[PDB]
Amino acid sequence: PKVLIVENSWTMRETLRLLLSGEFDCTTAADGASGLQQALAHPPDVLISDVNMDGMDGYALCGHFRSEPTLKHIPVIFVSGYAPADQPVPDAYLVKPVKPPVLIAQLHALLARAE
Repeated sequence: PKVLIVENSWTMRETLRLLLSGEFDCTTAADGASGLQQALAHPPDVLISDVNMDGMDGYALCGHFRSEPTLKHIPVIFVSGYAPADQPVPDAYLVKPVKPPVLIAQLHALLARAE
């Protein structure tokens, strides 16, 4: 399964990528804008994103995903330090520090549901 990881911290971005590389094909991006570009080009099976970012925030990124016919179906997982009907919402939300095993299980559940 292709997992797209959007996160401002390079050390954190690198951590998830390596930890998930076992059973997932991970793509990595430093911000929403970059993440969205890569997604449109090759839609991932699931998105992992931070919420409070430097530029575009998690919900706006999710918002773009929900609006793009090509990514609308992609389940989204929010990973943040912090815990309306017309606005976008993630399919799952994990609060840092994230326990690797929990994250993995979440990915599989979401990936299975979307399918």
